[PDB]
Amino acid sequence: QSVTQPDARVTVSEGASLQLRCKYSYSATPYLFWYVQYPRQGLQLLLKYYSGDPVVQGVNGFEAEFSKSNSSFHLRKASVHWSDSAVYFCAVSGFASALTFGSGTKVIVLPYIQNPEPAVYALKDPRSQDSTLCLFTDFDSQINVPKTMESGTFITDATVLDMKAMDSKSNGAIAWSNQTSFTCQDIFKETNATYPSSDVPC
Amino acid sequence: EAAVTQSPRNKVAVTGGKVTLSCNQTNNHNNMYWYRQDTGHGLRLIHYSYGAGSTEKGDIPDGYKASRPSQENFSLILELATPSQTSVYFCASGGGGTLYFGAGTRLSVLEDLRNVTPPKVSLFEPSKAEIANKQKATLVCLARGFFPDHVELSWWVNGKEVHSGVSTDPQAYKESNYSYCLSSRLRVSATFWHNPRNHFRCQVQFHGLSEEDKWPEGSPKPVTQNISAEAWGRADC
Ligand SMILES: *[C@@H]1O[C@H](CO[C@@H]2O[C@@H](C)[C@@H](O)[C@@H](O)[C@@H]2O)[C@@H](O[C@@H]2O[C@H](CO)[C@@H](O[C@@H]3O[C@H](CO)[C@@H](O)[C@H](O)[C@@H]3O)[C@H](O)[C@H]2NC(C)=O)[C@H](O)[C@H]1NC(C)=O
Ligand SMILES: *[C@@H]1O[C@H](CO[C@@H]2O[C@@H](C)[C@@H](O)[C@@H](O)[C@@H]2O)[C@@H](O[C@@H]2O[C@H](CO)[C@@H](O)[C@H](O)[C@H]2NC(C)=O)[C@H](O)[C@H]1NC(C)=O
Ligand SMILES: *[C@@H]1O[C@H](CO)[C@@H](O[C@@H]2O[C@H](CO)[C@@H](O)[C@H](O)[C@H]2NC(C)=O)[C@H](O)[C@H]1NC(C)=O
Ligand SMILES: *[C@@H]1O[C@H](CO)[C@@H](O)[C@H](O)[C@H]1NC(C)=O
Repeated sequence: QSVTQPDARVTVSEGASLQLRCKYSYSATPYLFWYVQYPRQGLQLLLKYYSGDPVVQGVNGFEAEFSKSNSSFHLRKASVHWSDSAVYFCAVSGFASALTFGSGTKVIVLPYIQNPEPAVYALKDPRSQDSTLCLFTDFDSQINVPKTMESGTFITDATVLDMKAMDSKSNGAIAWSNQTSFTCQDIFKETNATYPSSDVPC
Repeated sequence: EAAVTQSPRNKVAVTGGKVTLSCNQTNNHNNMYWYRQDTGHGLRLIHYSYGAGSTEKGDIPDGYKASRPSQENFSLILELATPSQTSVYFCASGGGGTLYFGAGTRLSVLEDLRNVTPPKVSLFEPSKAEIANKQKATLVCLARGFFPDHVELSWWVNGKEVHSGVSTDPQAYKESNYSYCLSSRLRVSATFWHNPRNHFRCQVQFHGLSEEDKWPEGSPKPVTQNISAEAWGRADC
């Protein structure tokens, strides 16, 4: 009949531990679950509890401990990894009671960029004169990506891309403006190493 | 078996329209439910059924009707669609315990259908600087001007869909009140980018009006369609 997740977002570093708090208000002997949602798919069950052993396990050492004592069902993971980034939902049911969900907690796990080379590049759309945008990339997971200020100028949120090599993880954000002449140096003023498209044959 | 299927996956409706979201399961589960996911509310139960032939109201059943015709079918019927009903709907089937979900149905109920607009997709080329120093090439694709945000951006290299090395935005951003934007990166090796036989293509499948649907404006009907921007690898020096 009621579940409460106090934190809507939890940013943790790869390697560090994770705990998601869940509080519930159910008359009965509630059943308890944790579902996870990968970007733009349905929810997949992560772990569940009905009776007996108060500590339930799931895939990857995901633990959830029940406590009528203090009405909680906190999720915990010893060490988190990049692939763990998702939205975790807590839910409560009971005999002849349909699943009730919490508001969810988006877990954002920051990967370790061993050798970071912060650089902002100006790219061009050839099939369109004037069309250019700034690519901020290879920065460190701890740096905060500048927010937008003006109208007609936009900066996306950091995304992490992975190639098929052991390293090949890269942070990136994109910015663009419909202004007459503002460069990548000022829209991303709070950062390092602006390599301008001066171009050289050799 | 293993399946819960929703249809349609995307839908645009006008205030007052009739919308029917369908769900079919190949699980024989006695139970089926319809939820809506909304920022700030997680998933909220609308209606559910304990068995073919019967319907039970969920927590927010106003505005919606449900109908379980048989064991594997459960429909949500918005008789008179209202803007508040634009949401992402999820269907699930369940065997007394854990629930098995669908992929979701994106629904937009508009006061004015003419806000529906397809995107303009642009392909920005790899920085030569980045290429020189890192020996890697990031192609960034940018789609803009699309009102419903019911889209999927994909990358195709030499006709085959590509995943390794791509990172597109998880959520379209609104850049105006009735216009969205979305970007994506495709980072490849400088060697690969420098091969002129390599053909790169950024596709964006837009979900808009159906052929049936009336379009109240003297402009092209913004029907569902694929829109792409492409480029070919360049030699160098
Ligand atoms: C740079 O771009 C901004 C933003 O406009 C938007 O650009 C993209 C992000 C697109 O995705 C679209 O959503 C849109 O084109 C321009 O701002 C816009 O300026 C115009 C002109 O002043 C505004 O139009 C006015 O709208 C009012 C509404 O009451 C009318 O009364 C006026 O008659 C007039 O038509 C428009 O509203 C405004 N958009 C926003 C979101 O504020 C900006 O002008 C442009 N600058 C340059 C130098 O090109
Ligand atoms: C249930 O809560 C107890 C108490 O924790 C604190 O007190 C609450 C009532 C609240 O006001 C908060 O300040 C705290 O949550 C937890 O107590 C711990 O219990 C474990 C064993 O379960 C024990 O090893 C610890 O020493 C206890 N903590 C202290 C300070 O002595 C208890 O863990 C909670 N129950 C479960 C199942 O998690
Ligand atoms: C847009 O492009 C996609 C990708 O090419 C098309 O997808 C195919 O769709 C049919 C029917 O839905 C399937 O049988 C194929 O297997 C799909 N191919 C892939 C690679 O997914 C889609 O049909 C196109 N849509 C429009 C409206 O043109
Ligand atoms: C990069 O700039 C940031 C922001 O000012 C600064 O904190 C940092 O010291 C710079 N990089 C390094 C490696 O010091």
